[PDB]
Amino acid sequence: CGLPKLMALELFKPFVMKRLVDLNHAQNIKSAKRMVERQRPQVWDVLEEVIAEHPVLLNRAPTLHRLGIQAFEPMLVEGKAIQLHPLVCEAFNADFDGDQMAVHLPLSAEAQAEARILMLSSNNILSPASGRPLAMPRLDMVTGLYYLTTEVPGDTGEYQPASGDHPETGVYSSPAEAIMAADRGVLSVRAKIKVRLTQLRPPVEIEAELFGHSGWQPGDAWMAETTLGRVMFNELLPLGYPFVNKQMHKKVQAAIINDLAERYPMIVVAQTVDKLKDAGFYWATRSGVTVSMADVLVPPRKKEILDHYEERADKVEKQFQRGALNHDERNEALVEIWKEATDEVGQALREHYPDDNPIITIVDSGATGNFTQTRTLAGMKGLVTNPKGEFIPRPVKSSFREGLTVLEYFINTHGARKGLADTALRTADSGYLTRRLVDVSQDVIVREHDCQTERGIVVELAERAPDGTLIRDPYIETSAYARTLGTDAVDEAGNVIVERGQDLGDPEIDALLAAGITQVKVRSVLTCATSTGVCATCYGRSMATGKLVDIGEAVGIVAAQSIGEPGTQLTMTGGLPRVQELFEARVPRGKAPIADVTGRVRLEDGERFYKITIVPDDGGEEVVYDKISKRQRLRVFKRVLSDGDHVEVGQQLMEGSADPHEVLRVQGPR
Amino acid sequence: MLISQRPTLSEDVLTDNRSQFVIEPLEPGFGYTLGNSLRRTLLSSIPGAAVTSIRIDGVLHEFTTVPGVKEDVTEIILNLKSLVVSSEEDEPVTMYLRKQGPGEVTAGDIVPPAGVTVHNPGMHIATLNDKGKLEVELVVERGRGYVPAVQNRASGAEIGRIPVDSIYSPVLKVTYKVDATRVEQRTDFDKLILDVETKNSISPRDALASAGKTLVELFGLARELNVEAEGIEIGPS
Amino acid sequence: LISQRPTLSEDVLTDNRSQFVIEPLEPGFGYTLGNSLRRTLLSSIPGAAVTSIRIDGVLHEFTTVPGVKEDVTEIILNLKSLVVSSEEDEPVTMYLRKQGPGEVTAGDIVPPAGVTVHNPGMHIATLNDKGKLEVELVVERGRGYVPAVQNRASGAEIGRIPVDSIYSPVLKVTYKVDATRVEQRTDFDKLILDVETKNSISPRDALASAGKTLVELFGLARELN
Amino acid sequence: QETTRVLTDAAINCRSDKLNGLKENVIIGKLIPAGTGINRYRNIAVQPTEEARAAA
Amino acid sequence: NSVPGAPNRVSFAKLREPLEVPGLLDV
Amino acid sequence: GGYDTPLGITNPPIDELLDRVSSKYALVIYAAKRARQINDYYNQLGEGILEYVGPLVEPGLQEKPLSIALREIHADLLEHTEG
Amino acid sequence: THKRRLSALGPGGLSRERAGLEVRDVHPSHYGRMCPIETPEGPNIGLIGSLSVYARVNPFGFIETPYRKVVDGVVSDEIVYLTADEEDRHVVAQANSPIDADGRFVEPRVLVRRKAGEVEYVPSSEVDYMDVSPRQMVSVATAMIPFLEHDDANRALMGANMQRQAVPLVRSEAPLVGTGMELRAAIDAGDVVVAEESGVIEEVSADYITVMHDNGTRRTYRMRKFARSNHGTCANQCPIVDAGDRVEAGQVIADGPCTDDGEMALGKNLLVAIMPWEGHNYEDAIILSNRLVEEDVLTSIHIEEHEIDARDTKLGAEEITRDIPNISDEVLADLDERGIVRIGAEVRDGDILVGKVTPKGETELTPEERLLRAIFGEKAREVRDTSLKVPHGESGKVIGIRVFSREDEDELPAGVNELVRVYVAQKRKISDGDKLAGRHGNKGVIGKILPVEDMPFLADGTPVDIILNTHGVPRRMNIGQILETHLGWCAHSGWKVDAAKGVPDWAARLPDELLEAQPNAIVSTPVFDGAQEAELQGLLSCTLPNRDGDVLVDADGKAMLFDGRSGEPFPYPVTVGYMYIMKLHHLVDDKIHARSTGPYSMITQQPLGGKAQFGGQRFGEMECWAMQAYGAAYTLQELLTIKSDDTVGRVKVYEAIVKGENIPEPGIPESFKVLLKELQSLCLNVE
Ligand SMILES: [Mg+2]
Ligand SMILES: [Zn+2]
Repeated sequence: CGLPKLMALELFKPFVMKRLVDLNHAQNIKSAKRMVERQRPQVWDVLEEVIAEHPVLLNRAPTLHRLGIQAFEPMLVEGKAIQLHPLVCEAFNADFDGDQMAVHLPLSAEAQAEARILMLSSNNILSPASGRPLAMPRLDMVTGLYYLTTEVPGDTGEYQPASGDHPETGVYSSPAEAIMAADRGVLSVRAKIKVRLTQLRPPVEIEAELFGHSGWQPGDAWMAETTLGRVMFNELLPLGYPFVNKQMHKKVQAAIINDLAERYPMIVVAQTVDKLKDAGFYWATRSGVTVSMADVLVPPRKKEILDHYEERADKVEKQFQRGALNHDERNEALVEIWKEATDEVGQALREHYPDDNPIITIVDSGATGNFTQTRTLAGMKGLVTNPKGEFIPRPVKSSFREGLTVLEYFINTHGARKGLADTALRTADSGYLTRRLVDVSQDVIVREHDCQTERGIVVELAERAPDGTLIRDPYIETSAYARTLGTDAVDEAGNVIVERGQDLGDPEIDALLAAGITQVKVRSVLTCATSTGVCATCYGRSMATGKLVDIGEAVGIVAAQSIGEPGTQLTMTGGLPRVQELFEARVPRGKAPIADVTGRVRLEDGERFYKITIVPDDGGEEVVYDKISKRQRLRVFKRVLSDGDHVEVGQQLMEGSADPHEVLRVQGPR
Repeated sequence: MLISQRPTLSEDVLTDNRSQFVIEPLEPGFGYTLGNSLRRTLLSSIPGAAVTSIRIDGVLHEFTTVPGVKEDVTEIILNLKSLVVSSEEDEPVTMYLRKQGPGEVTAGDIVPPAGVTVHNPGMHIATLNDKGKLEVELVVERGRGYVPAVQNRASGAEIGRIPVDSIYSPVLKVTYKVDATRVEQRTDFDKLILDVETKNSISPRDALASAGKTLVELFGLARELNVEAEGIEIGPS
Repeated sequence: LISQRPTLSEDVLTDNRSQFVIEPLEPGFGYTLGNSLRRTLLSSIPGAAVTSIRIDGVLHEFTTVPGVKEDVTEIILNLKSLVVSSEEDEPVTMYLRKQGPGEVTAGDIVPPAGVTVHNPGMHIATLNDKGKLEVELVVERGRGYVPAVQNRASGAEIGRIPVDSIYSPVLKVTYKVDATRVEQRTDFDKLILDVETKNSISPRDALASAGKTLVELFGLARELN
Repeated sequence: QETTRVLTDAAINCRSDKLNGLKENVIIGKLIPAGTGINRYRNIAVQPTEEARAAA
Repeated sequence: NSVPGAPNRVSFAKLREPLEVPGLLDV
Repeated sequence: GGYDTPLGITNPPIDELLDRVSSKYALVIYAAKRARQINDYYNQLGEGILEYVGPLVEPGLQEKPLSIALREIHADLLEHTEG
Repeated sequence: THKRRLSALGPGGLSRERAGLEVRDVHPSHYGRMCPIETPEGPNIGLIGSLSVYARVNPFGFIETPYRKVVDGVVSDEIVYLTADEEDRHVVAQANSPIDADGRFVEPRVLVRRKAGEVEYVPSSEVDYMDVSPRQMVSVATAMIPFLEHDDANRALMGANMQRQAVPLVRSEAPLVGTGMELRAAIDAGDVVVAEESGVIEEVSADYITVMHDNGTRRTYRMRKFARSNHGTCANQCPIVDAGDRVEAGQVIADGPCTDDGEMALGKNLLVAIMPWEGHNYEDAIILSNRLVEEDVLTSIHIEEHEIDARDTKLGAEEITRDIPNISDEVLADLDERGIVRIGAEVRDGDILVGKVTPKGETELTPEERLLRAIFGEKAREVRDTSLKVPHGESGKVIGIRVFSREDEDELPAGVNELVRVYVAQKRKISDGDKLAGRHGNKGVIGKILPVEDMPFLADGTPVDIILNTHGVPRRMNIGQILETHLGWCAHSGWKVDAAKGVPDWAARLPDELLEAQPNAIVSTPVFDGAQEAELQGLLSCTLPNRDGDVLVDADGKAMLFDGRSGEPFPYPVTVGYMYIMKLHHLVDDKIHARSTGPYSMITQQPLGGKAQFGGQRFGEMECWAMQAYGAAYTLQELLTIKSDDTVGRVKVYEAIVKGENIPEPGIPESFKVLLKELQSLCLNVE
């Protein structure tokens, strides 16, 4: 961590004065203090040693999640600013707009240990909430890497295998060989080649192919076809990691990092990521991605599609003038017309740009920004909303490259200021909700290794396919991983692939997919048999540790911040208040009835709303439902609700949601 | 100019022919000023001999097939490429590699004429399937840096002789970076790290002094205008 | 291979600037050597600059002179423009006084022995009838930039006013390469270089000095091992 | 919330508090009942192995 | 224009406004 | 494993270090108690002798007693039990 | 900008939370009256704005707005000061309308604002009022950002509020490009002295100027020099003319601080590229060449004033003098003869400012101190040492001494007899970390001050000035800065459009004498009336060489460059050009601050917060709950005990550190016991 020498100079005053009076440089402490006032340069010398190996704390309030502070190795630095490592910036969510921070200082050996182990930089890489890394590379380094991994077809002296008049003329025995070549004006970095490696682990397929037994890269030898970019990229990684040969997207990067963390030790990971950052900046320099207005093409045939949709809206306006449709009818019609126009325009825009446009290439790599920002840049902005929230039927028909008009700009101002107003309200409610949550669960800590219960829930686990496969559910990693089987995964009504007591991460999951099974009674906090808090066993892996958590943890608070943090990004019941009232346990506005016994429906609709009643199967009282608003809609599922539809004992009648209380009183806790 | 401080050179001995170099302190910042320069130097400053274009019997235009052996043409080529072998001869030297029967051809298997001095003869190159005989001639000369496989000097010199690259740099790998040692007392002087790794031909140590001499030979040009000019002096060693 | 060392050729452009080019060169090298010399020349050239001056009527940077239009700091920036060459390293001092309405040009200065301005047309200030000038000057050889040292760090009197120093005999540098690189491997570079002295010395004067300092550097790593 | 009304009937019940939460040790400043706070860790015995004590 | 010490800055006025600026401090 | 050398504040690899303590926590407490022991050692060095033993590894020129303790830990020359 | 401000909060006005969010909104009646852009971006957005430029006030507290009433398909020329209500009666189309050179128009179907605030293609017969002009809905500051109609309101407002946070440099150059606002702004700005009467000059000075009114009469004009602003910035006034000159009434005579050649000036005109370089331009990180530093292009003056009183105690009257209690002599050097320091002396933080002293009273000395006096023959001097020392992080000379004395008949507050105020300035160089920003909201801190040589630079060896990061551009929607950069490169370069074969078509309707340009000539664009990109392209096609045959930039605004570090050309052409920028009033020193130990509380036991004093940083609720999450408890305990409340423990720990010994144990908190006593005294059985 960077440090203004002037600042720390004032910081360690006690330490420095002590250590210097240890030297024969100040007779009393008072001599030391006034000398500090005098700053006799040897003061800086002993300042060096006293600064040596002493951790520190760093705070950018406001903090949401656990990484609001960490411990860094200080080191004296010129200037009067706080030099910060790049990768932590995403953790702090701290741009370089000029946000300040705070820096605290431990004193005890115990505090020093707490820092030097827990709050260390390197010890905190992954999402404590979601397991994924957070020092993963980003915008600029990611940009460089994407440039480095992309392949240029038809490039500078590519590997062009063609004998009969010359060799294949792309082969290189050594990476250094290729290095020298491309250092001469010979080779583009992204030209495809066929070199032979001896120092990097090839892919599993070819590696097993040549060997099967031991593809070990320091001394094995083997050929491959890539570009030197991918070459160097894999060169960054540890030796044991096999080859990649792909175009590194950010997602690819994250997957790699996850693999690394899940399999290797931490210190290797940190060093690896650092080298990543370094070379990434190195190549982002060379990528030459800059932005001139000439870089921003527009839809060359925009105007005609403009005219098409305009004719549409014109006919619509004429017919409104007819009175054939009322005010809001033509309003919504225009809404649809201009939305369709926007969609087609974005279509043409996306197809039109070449791929080497850095303007697009950023989002292409996925560095940042969406295609809508693109369309806003060049082409047409489209719709500006009612400051109330409705949509303005005008609408914008230009992009910034064209520049707006007075009226257009004025219109855009509405939604602009509206959003910026909402920005503070949302973050304000977030902290309130967070306080509520954590004050709720303040005292939930592991206290027992194992409750040793046998309760535990089963999981959908990548639902069966009707054509027949274990088609994977999307939402499995968030559920399955870091879980503990109480049951034992038999196979084929035979051998058990996996038993009680495992952590249930990738490989075993994959084996389970191979087995063809989609239900697993895994332990959970709901079944943690412990009285005073939780058992270690039913909690499973810690998302940040990567391993099974210790018994000194109050996971409740971690989960608390885990929930509270993303609340800022919760961009709108269908939003944050929805979430609140859910935790509020309130009866929602959209209270939809829920079944109370199976049977068909005595579906029925009175005037201006619906008037229905349950077909009991015992039977008995047809469970009647009366104030069924016509604005409400029959819950579609399996087909939408129809009369005589045989339903279940707890099926939600309408769309929306009934309270948690009644669903409790019907179908109980689980 | 009085140097006011004297940088120093402590070579690091890494693995045998991968020795390392570091230097400091520096007038901030000479690291970028000169380390890169010296890098490109050692890349392209010292002479070296290497194959020019081999010729191989039998094969005429099919640039991919080799009877009686396992390896293809290009495998032969690349294996040839990594041959550390020297000579004192500023001319195009021809050569021979000949053998029959099954087995394998390696580095030391060659017939060395005068001047040639293989520096890794215990190095496998080629395999011999079943009774196969080879008699290949080799074209090595010496030069500097590294060359692409130059195109045919003539239109077609000979169907047999076929061009190759020439790694005339006995150096193999070079890298470095700049540092900021003693930024307050030395007021941010600088520290160079130097990673070199080269063939067993010579020591990276020796190559360093050689290239440094070459560079100072260069800059003698620069100095030889007004040697009676105020230059930033370092003082004695 | 190419059996010949390169050659240092010269091209005069003006007095204050001229050209230089050299060959035969190694391919993929000219840019290297060029940035080498550029980074060199831009900073590693010993110069000589005013240090900090004093005038009787003033107490500090933040006052005025009776009669002049300009002020202290205006004069400060103006004098920062100044150019002069020393010959020795001990701090010499020039002076200047003036009276009556008039302009203050660079030539106006009484220089001590050994010193010399190189652009007397450099305007300094203008005065009126009440316009009266005196000034002493502190000048010294040096190299590179320095910020103004603190007079508290020194012992000089309150009339002293420290001033930063930029020992830049150089004015500006640039160049371009000549990739011979024909398809015979009879290839080499040729540095189309240019120099721009700022009226202090000749391009060759600075250039040979820089090269000497370079030779100082390389030999350190040349034969010491 | 509603510190007064909470506290009042709390004292009415005269409910003593066991000091077993963590916010307790926070506001009292005594060591927290968690993390490095529990007795299993906070009461650890430690010393040099007398094997190495033979060395020194 | 319409200012005595107005240094010559050319602009890209494609229009021409009848009225000029008011007395901002009149408020 | 063959990975790299650490440096300063990160030396030794906590990956290795945790391999002998049950949890990180006991590791921390272990270390802190040893370190206070070391400090008392130095403080009592001026005065008479006591059973305060340590260091064992040759301490550096200017090393934090915490650091010394850590290095001896990875040296594995101590003995401890929970509370 | 402070004036012409609009706010509804206050006495009678609504308080902050009591107002609903909707009042913050932009009602369409706001058009042309309250600039919807300028407003504080903190938690007061929508609560405070300013006036549209051409707006004007009702005697009844309303916005009487001029309008161009049209009649008979022909715009009249009668300005019509209208309120909003009557506006609803009527029909107003846009100023940007194809008028047929006569008030007559071009097309029938015309945009127009509806009484509901709505727009349609009115058939061109129905309107009765046209806009007075473009930008009738702009603020003052908003009136000063070219290309403004090309970027989002977000960064727009950002740069807007920032632009009032500019800091007056000492050189104060004017931007190459601008609007029509930059001159009228100053002429209402006032601080630039204006020619009262037309006349011939009489005589000038650095402090005043004698002016010859045209008939006999004459006058002087006292330049304000080094006047301390309300924010420590200087307030010099330099004259800009000659004593033999002759000017006219209402004319500029001497620029103010941020004024150059009469018009505004808020920075300098700088050539920049946009590449991502070395990561140092990471996420708004902003790099800088040393050239500006050594050229003083960023150089601020600061004026910190210090004051102390001469009260009178029960122990007697406060005293000010060189006579001091126990103190060095050298520390008593640069004082005057009678206490206070001497003008023009350098100073540094903690140094003595004024030698003041008062009686302290009488207490039994320690036997130890008595012993030291005895062995040392040292008197008591019960008068306590109460002098003035400069607070931390302060230096620079002292310009002027302001001294007040009751004895001098200086009227002073009661219990006072002598007042003194001091003026120190420090010529702050620019330094890393400080916050700069263009005129687009595009902003950031100073990444790193790099030397000149190690810099990407031209083919002419001309080094770049700075570098910005491309990655902040798209997602911020701020292409106007790119526009400005291209324009500025064109401006610095100068052109001469070859109108040999008639006119190139884009130049057709373009105003004449733009067909060439002297390099570094100044130009401007109306906000809504700006150059088109095609126009700019045709310009950039015409980019006459600087000195040699030198087309440094492509027709695409890029160019090939050289890394002063590498030696090589970069693989691609790069966007470059001249941009004007500002310096914000958020210097590093204003924010940098740390602390270990200082003056403890009076109510609580606590060493004073507040960066005016030491102050420091409050470790509260966010990273507590956090530390608990981490699990590390001891550090938190130490913080909340021995850095918070343990009266004895504080000095204990200080001792332990001084002696190099293991930390004492954390004692009981103080506020804890305080709350305990409170709960007790609430009639509460506690234990
Ligand atoms: Mg920020
Ligand atoms: Zn459990």
